[PDB]
Amino acid sequence: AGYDRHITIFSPEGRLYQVEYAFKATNQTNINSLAVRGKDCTVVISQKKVPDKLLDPTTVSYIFCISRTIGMVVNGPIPDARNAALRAKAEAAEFRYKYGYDMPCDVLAKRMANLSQIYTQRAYMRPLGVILTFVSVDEELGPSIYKTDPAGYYVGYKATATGPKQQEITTNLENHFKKSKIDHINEESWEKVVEFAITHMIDALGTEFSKNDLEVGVATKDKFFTLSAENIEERLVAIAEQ
Amino acid sequence: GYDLSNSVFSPDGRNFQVEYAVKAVENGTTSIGIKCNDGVVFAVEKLITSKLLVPQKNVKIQVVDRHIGCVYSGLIPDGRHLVNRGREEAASFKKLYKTPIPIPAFADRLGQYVQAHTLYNSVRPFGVSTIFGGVDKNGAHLYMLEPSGSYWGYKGAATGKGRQSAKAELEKLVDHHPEGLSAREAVKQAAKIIYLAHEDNKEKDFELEISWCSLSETNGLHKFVKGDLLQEAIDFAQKEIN
Amino acid sequence: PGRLDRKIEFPSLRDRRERRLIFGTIASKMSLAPEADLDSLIIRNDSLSGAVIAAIMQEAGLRAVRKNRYVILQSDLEEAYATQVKTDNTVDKFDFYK
Amino acid sequence: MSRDAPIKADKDYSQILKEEFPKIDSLAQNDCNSALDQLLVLEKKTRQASDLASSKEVLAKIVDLLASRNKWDDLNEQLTLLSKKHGQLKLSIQYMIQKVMEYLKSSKSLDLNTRISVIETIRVVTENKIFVEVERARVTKDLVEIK
Amino acid sequence: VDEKPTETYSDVGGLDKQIEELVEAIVLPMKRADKFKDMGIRAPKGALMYGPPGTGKTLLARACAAQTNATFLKLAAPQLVQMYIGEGAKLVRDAFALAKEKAPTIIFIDELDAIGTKRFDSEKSGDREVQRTMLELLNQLDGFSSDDRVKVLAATNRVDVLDPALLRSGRLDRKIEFPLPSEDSRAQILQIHSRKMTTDDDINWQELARS
Amino acid sequence: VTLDITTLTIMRILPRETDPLVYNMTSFEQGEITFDGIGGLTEQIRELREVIELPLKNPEIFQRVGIKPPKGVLLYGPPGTGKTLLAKAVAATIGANFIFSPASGIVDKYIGESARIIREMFAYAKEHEPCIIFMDEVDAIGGRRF
Amino acid sequence: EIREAVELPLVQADLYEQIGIDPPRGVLLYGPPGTGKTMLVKAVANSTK
Amino acid sequence: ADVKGVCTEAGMYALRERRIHVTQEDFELAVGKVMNKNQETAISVAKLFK
Amino acid sequence: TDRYSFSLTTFSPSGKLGQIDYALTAVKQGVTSLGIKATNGVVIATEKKSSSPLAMSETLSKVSLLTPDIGAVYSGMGPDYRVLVDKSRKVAHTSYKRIYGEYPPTKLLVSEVAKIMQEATQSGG
Amino acid sequence: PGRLDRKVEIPLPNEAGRLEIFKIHTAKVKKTGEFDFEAAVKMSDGFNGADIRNCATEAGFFAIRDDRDHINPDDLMKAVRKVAEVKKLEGTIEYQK
Ligand SMILES: Nc1ncnc2c1ncn2[C@@H]1O[C@H](COP(=O)(O)OP(=O)(O)OP(=O)(O)O)[C@@H](O)[C@H]1O
Ligand SMILES: Nc1ncnc2c1ncn2[C@@H]1O[C@H](COP(=O)(O)OP(=O)(O)OP(=O)(O)O)[C@@H](O)[C@H]1O
Ligand SMILES: Nc1ncnc2c1ncn2[C@@H]1O[C@H](COP(=O)(O)OP(=O)(O)OP(=O)(O)O)[C@@H](O)[C@H]1O
Ligand SMILES: [Mg+2]
Ligand SMILES: [Mg+2]
Repeated sequence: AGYDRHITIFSPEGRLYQVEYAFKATNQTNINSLAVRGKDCTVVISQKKVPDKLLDPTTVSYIFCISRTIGMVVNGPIPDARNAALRAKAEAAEFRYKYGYDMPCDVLAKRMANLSQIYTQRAYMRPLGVILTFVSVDEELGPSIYKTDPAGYYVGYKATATGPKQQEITTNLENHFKKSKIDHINEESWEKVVEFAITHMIDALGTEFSKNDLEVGVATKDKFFTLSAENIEERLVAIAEQ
Repeated sequence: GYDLSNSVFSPDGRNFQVEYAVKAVENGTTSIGIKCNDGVVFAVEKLITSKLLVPQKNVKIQVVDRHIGCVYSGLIPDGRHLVNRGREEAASFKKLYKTPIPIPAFADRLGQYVQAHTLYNSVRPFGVSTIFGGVDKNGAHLYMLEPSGSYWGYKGAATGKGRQSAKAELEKLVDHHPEGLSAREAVKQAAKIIYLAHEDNKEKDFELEISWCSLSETNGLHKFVKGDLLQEAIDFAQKEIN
Repeated sequence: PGRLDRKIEFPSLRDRRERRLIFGTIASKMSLAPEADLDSLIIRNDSLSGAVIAAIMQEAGLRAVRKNRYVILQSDLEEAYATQVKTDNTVDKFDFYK
Repeated sequence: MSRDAPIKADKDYSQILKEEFPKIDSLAQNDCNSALDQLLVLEKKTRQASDLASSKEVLAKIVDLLASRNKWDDLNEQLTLLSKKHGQLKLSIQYMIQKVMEYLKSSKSLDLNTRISVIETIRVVTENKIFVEVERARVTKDLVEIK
Repeated sequence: VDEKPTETYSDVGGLDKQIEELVEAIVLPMKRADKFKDMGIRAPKGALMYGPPGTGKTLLARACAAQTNATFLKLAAPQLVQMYIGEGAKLVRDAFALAKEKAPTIIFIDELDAIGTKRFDSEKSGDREVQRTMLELLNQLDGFSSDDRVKVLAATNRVDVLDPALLRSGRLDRKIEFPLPSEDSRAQILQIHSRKMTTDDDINWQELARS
Repeated sequence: VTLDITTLTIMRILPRETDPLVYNMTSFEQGEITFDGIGGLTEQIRELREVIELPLKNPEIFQRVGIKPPKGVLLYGPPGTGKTLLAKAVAATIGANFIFSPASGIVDKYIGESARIIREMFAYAKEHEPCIIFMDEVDAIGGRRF
Repeated sequence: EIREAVELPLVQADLYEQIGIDPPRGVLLYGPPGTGKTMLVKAVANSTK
Repeated sequence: ADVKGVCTEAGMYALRERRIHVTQEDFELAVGKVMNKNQETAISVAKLFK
Repeated sequence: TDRYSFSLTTFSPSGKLGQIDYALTAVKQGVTSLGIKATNGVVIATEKKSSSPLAMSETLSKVSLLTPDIGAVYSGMGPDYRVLVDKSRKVAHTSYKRIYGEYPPTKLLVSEVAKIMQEATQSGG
Repeated sequence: PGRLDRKVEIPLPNEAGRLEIFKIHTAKVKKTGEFDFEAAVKMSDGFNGADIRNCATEAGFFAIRDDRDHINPDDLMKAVRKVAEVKKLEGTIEYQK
């Protein structure tokens, strides 16, 4: 039939082209992120762009607070970003209620993952075109980053980046942990991990940043906070004085 | 075919349906939202089709709760469904939590409803743009909602045919007043740029409707500007364009 | 047959040792830096033609003059790859069918 | 940006602090260091055009420091810091560095003092490769002559 | 030219707005060519005339170009289609060469769907023969000068069938729509035909035009 | 070489033949403008001369790199965007030998005559070198196998 | 496959004959022309001379 | 179709060898070259062309 | 609404079912796994793969546990394996550890999971 | 490629890439004194580079109507509205590598 990729049906090549089309639509906000594991923290930095002077700059955001321990960073269209932010919130209430402790990030990776499969198995549900980066600090697994993607595939990371220019970032992170020879930076405080992160991003993307063009989210132990433009301004001066 | 619906995907990141919904909103009349220090001020250009009409007897600004103004452009009947839905959702929240709904909460809700209409074969994504705001106790906020389910904070937003004239003039107003302006002083500003937005629409004649929700004039309720205050605005603008 | 017997096929696909020679012969002619590596070109796209490896290396050699520099740096070589990339979702680093 | 409030405020400050430049200038007589601090705070700008203007104030002022025979060491550290501080626009700072070297040749100083300052200055621009270079070769050959 | 008669503006019924634009677009960059230069701008290259059939697109353009005098070239767009190439395509070539001698001149193409194909992505058809007179048109409607005084009027039944290289200004810059008649306009139209034949003196032109 | 029309002997050597068509292409450049054509898209003007103007002046900087001297440009985009103006400006500014060929004035009725021009127009390009060959608004022989 | 096809009847045709294999004919090379078909013909031609 | 290309492959293998005779070992390899060819157009249903 | 309840797997005119013919090709576009059955034991072994080398591999499992006597291993799709492992376990508890209060035999577990595949062959959606 | 090694795209004129176009074209014409472009052109998008030089020509028509010899910002702000309006007649949609 001429219908063969309107629905989530295999091709002669044995493939789901429909699902592939989601991954070509995870790059429309053209924002880039990089997220690195310290020793006792996790740090995730993303670009901010406003297209006009006439928006309010605060509300423009891509780093969405899910649990009070699990941050979530979104690459791809903001309509499907929100639908992804909501579902996740729903499961976080749901886990505490029935199991009597806060949701582990690890478990949020599989639930939201299995849910993604269910959208590519119904022949009437269009998958979310958002790559989610989940950052956390767990006590049972330590600092972790889990990346889910529109297929429902996922794996763990030692560091990871996402975005259309994200190849460039992959060079910086690969070279960096090649020299350290370990999966995590030996640094005992979140401050200097924000300082490191911004440095590889300046190298990779080739442009230096400002306070109003950054957006930073930090997972510490037992709380998840986002830093404001003022706290980000402090960090930038201290890269220069290293 | 892959250019016909919403559940389809195409390898350009386009989902042609939804983009076509903006083209509906582009047939609408100009609607602006002026974000002031004390609240929000909406005005809508209302076309007078014929001299057979009964004047000032159609409201294109409909209230949701008692504190969230809502004005929409695109398909007029289609918009009336979206507002009815946000009056249900406001009423559900008012019961369950015994307070008038916050505006970032009202945002979540509506946002979800239109997003929904891009994930099923049997539905069409609504082709309307809304502009909604008011005063809640975390302060005044304003949101514009795209038919794609995209939205942002805004110190001034617009949509409609004469979104071309209106936008340039809103830049002018944040560079006039970059420390903001009063909600009283802004009645005269909404008159001025609705009148200028009828030089892309001068094949007819029109009636100006202005409404406000500001803390300092209306005690945080969504009211209409009426009587002698309303004609001072009409005169002001009328003399500048002559 | 009897006019044309043989049909010598040319595949774009090749294999992982043959992209390595073809990158490697176009690097024998030109200058490189010690920064630069040919072995970061394998993990990317796995279906190239020979003309578009003569093409990337040439385009890198223009980018090289805009820094002003006569040694090809790895900053230049990755940016050249990124233009006229002809990206695939059948190749390595772009899969989920594993 | 999202606000135009930085733009009005920044530009405006530039003109005013020309009128308060004589009050700073007398004050440098009683204590230079304190005056330095004032002009240093000024050149923290979030708006582009105003950087060009505020750097001119510092150029008149540092003439006194440069001429002195202990205080020019202190001057060489501050040039370093300026480039580092934010970047602060890449036109501004690259005009100052030159205007300083130009001033050095006209001040007149020890063969020793001349050499040592120059090494400190060629060093900052080693970690740059923008407008810097043009000047960098010119002061490098000025230094060749010395040795 | 043969010298086609003028029908002036008095065998037109309504269509005031269309005349005003037509004179503005084509006739006055010719006559006030001094003032176009004094102003510092360039003339617009031509004017598209478009809108539903029945509005006297072709009639207007003949009447007005003859009234004001400018060398009126008569070309119907289907004539550019030929099963010859290098001879059919050569009417286009010789149509600029002629026109630059007899300059200032107005090149009236009646219909512009026959060579004004939206297609340029053709699959398996003889539409790559048709488009070579579309392409050759867009070349000489570029300046390599000696075309600053050569214009284009074009009439067409529909404007949704034009090529994206005729959306652009430099080709037909001014874009005039012919509207369905208006109350005043209908009454006029009726009186212009009925002038020719004999009527009785109990006629009311408003009655017929309401109805 | 010339021949006689009744003896049929070479009397003397003649310079090469040169088609009558291609002298129009060398004598329309009009629509001229400086280095700068349309502004704010200067970054794309500077990229163009990387391929074209830079190997024209010094092939010896492409020798240091050991790459093939750059050549070959495809310009493509939305219409009206000074692709065609830029082409008149890199002919004007450098002042290197130009044609030219419209997409559809090299097309002829006679076959093996439309091969003839374009073969012989590359020939011209090797005597009058450096040369820039601007194909303008090619969609005519752009066509597929069909 | 090219050193069998082109190079072996030039160096000596008779190698075929005496084993009692009759020689292959013509070579068609097909593929996108970006694949270095053309490039291979020039490579073995410089080599066989 | 298969057996004519087994016979040809044994004499290209003896061609490489540079000996006149065809040996029994050429036919271990030859049988293996066509049977391998036959399977490489049917695992994704690929033609005899690009 | 919805009206996807019509089968999306149908017989083909030439016979055989197209959609299951497509799915099997896909298994040979995947990773490689094998199992050898010994007299006194069974082994399964497979390759671990990820997008980038900087990804972990200890947080990923392609040998998964159904019961304390029964593991599974796949070749094919990662996403599609993940869900069916969970369903394999869910049906092993609900229909055999509640009704016999122990774990099912291997033949009996096989058969249960074969029904789940089966309704992915039958019906719409 | 290698026959065609560089593939330069020139996109449509950008937000303040139109403003850079406006400044060369306001030199050509006679004007009152205009450098108050900037707001209006960014939010009257839809222009290619050639249509910038059509906002000049159509503003010299709004100028002819008034009987003026100079491009005014009163002429210019009616011109942007009109030029935009005539191109929304038909669309264009194009996508690239
Ligand atoms: N304004 C008018 N005054 C009088 N009669 C009119 C007027 N306009 C049109 N008509 C009548 O309508 C006829 C049709 O006009 P014309 O052929 O010019 O139109 P068009 O819109 O280009 O249509 P088509 O090209 O399909 O024939 C005229 O010959 C005339 O009889
Ligand atoms: N950037 C510009 N600034 C000023 N005028 C321009 C600009 N670009 C084009 N034009 C004007 O538009 C006219 C025609 O455009 P041109 O023929 O150069 O373009 P193009 O992008 O190749 O498209 P086409 O080939 O369809 O014409 C020019 O002669 C010139 O007056
Ligand atoms: N294996 C390779 N090693 C080096 N360079 C290569 C390789 N393959 C191809 N190229 C280069 O790519 C270009 C195209 O190859 P070639 O000259 O053989 O033409 P082709 O593909 O037959 O083209 P057409 O037949 O359409 O003209 C040449 O510059 C060639 O040197
Ligand atoms: Mg052109
Ligand atoms: Mg070839």
